Amino acid sequence: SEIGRLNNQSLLWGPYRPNIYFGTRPRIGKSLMTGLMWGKIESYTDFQHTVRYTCEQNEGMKGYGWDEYDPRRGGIQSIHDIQNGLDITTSFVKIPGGAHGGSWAARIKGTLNDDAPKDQKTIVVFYVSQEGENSELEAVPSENEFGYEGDVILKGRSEALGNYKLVVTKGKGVIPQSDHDLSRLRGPGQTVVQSLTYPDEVLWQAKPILFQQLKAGIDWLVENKYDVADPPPPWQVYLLANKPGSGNVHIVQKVFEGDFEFDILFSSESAGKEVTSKDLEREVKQATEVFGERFARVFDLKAPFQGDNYKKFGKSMFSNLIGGIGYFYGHSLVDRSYAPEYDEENEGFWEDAAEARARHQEALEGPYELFTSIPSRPFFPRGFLWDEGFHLLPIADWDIDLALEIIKSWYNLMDEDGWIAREQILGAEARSKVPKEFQTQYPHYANPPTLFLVLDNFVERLRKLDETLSTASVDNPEVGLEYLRRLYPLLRRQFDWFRKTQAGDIKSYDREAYSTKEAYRWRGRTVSHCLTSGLDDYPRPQPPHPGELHVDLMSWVGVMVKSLISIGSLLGATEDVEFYTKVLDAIEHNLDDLHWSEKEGCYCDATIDEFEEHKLVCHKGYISLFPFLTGLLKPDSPKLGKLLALIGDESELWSPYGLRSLSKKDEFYGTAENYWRSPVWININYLAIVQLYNIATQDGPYKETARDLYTRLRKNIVETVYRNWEETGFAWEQYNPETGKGQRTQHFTGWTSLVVKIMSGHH
Ligand SMILES: CS(=O)(=O)c1cc(NCc2cccc(CN3C[C@H](O)[C@@H](O)[C@H](O)[C@H]3CO)c2)cc(-c2cccnn2)c1
Repeated sequence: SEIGRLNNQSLLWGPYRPNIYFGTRPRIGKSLMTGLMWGKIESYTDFQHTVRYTCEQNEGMKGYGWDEYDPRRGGIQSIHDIQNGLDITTSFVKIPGGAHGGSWAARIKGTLNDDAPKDQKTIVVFYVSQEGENSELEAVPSENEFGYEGDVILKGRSEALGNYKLVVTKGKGVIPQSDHDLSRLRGPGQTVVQSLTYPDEVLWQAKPILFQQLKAGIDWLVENKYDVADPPPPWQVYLLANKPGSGNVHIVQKVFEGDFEFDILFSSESAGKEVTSKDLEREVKQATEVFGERFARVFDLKAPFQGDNYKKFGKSMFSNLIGGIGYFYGHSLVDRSYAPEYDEENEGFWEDAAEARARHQEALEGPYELFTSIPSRPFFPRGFLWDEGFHLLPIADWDIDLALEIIKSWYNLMDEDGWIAREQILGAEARSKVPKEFQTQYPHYANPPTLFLVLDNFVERLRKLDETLSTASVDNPEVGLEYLRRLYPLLRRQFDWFRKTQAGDIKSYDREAYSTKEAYRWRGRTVSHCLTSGLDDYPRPQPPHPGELHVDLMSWVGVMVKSLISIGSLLGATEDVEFYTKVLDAIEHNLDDLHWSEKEGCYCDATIDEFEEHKLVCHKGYISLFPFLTGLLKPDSPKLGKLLALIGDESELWSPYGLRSLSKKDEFYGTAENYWRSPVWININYLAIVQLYNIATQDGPYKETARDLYTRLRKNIVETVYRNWEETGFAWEQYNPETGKGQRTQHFTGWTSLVVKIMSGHH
């Protein structure tokens, strides 16, 4: 209980809004949130097009991301904006104290790049909102008549936060001054504040809210005879009239000419000592020192990646991944019809499922919360169930207690049946990024249970102030065991849920196998996809068929059952462990009986013929490797040897840049959207690397073969990701096996960051 409380206090605040360039919120659904906007203004109409707020990636943005980050301490983010001619640094640091999750500060620094006009005007906005019934927030009025010559002080209070103050400092930089007549009524140019109220549920809509106020300011000009015969300067037309007061929205606006900086200082009243800019600077220097030391210990990069260039690469890949952590809160859109068409029992089921979807029975439910890392700030800034299992592998190395906290957050979503939606779109803010047709979640749709892999690592570590907190759950075995005790029933529920909802059919068909129970089919396939498997367009049996069996899914059930054996054992769940043991024995056999192709020398998904007979459908690629990737095969298995042959075969899967998702020899190589039909994906490559390492470091007939393949694939993968990062500044979603180029989405950190752990080695 005590470690839980300390963890809660430690993690409460952060820049937990990775969907935007920079903002903060605590891990509380309805509370205080901040966000930064900026944009150059060169004309009367450009600012609407230049202003930055939500993360994107296009020609106008060179790059951005965290140079260092630890959610307990803070970090530094750098932003390279071509359109606005600005290199920005946002430094964020947390200062523990008091009873309400402590205090924090940020420094915003903007430096014009070499190309920008030296006298560029940049508008900067700090937007502050607070949601909640019995909470207050008020901007202390200025002494000056038109705005603020110095700091802006917000004083607020809530049940969650107690009393606090939020200061936006005067800052450094030239403030442009207008000699226009308007300055008699609006002042010559100064910091301004507007305090406003809207219904709580729309406060997230900062850009429209800001622009509504800018437009009202412009309508006032038109009405008051400021016109094109003698127009005020653009930056003055777009400077809000000062009107501070009480409200649930506060817009703090500054205009700078040239380079600029200012601070944001959040002081929790219960902590006593109010935060200063000198504290900010001290705490930032200290967090950097601590980050450096921890990285060198946790991610000790091995040959041939010991050099400084690979260290900087690793720090960037890691910091972007952990820096992607967000807190999300709100309702989710779910189809709770459980329409019988979703059972997918007939041939042509995808048409029936489409029919049921077309009834649009889905509705909002919750509210829910989630604390999670994300695949991608600009494109996918929300929780994805199987991606998180990969995200947490490096995060757990860094801070096991944080990883366990995220696992716990995810499992807190699980419904009475054992279902967790594979994509977590929580609240209107999260929905704004997602086309409506893709928001609805389906209680029959699974996703790989990769979060079990993180639990496996934790279990292994358990068997063998911010410093203390990060490892408390391993350093105190009783703490770790109690965590497992509480989570175990939900893990079991999910296991049971997979067997209930994703069962395949042995008995209806001419199908002979060691066990009549162990067989699995992903629900939710369409003619060209199986999105729930995670390998969206990997070739599957055609047509889809209720008699399909998917070897990757059976393999995942294998993973779960092994974790449940280890955790059950730890908890003395004697009866459960007997049941799991029988299940694992059955899967080990059924993998062979239902999915092994002797002819092809690999595993295959299966289907049922036009003649109602079992048929293997082999498409050599990631799926073919699954029992190996998931660690299910014995080290001396002859099947494992044939799988190693395939892995190392340059004419099949082995490219100079990593393992191809699909064989060059497959009929579907490079076809259609070509998403999982050739490109190199880091998450699956990582699993291969780990399993090769396992074989390489044990006595057996394939030790040497595995050692060679491990060494080479490690090097190929790291170097591909490194070269692209050096050249483009990005982690990419996947890599071209012909050219080695990064392709598909950028800022994929994201499981591409698994590269840091591959470099550290020593699995
Ligand atoms: C030209 S495209 O056909 O290459 C292509 C395909 C897709 N698919 C839809 C889709 C939705 C959510 C997330 C992901 C990413 N990813 C897919 C992985 O396959 C999963 O395993 C993994 O969990 C999941 C999470 O990281 C993809 C999307 C885009 C896109 C969509 C919206 C905005 N921008 N771009 C482009």
